[PDB]
Amino acid sequence: VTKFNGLTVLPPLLTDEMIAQY
Amino acid sequence: SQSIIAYTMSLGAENSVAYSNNSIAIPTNFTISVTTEILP
Repeated sequence: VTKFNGLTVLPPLLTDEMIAQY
Repeated sequence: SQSIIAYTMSLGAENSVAYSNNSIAIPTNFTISVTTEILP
């Protein structure tokens, strides 16, 4: 596969472990 | 007693399917379920 000046990058609810469990 | 707790979420109940080359599951009772769907 292929910032801190007020741009809040939030992680999603389902991470890579929860997609792999699905 | 009751308070907001933090825990790892569960994606469903664990149910291991017992695979077998000489066993099959056939339903004997049916339930007519009515579900709704709302779309704009």
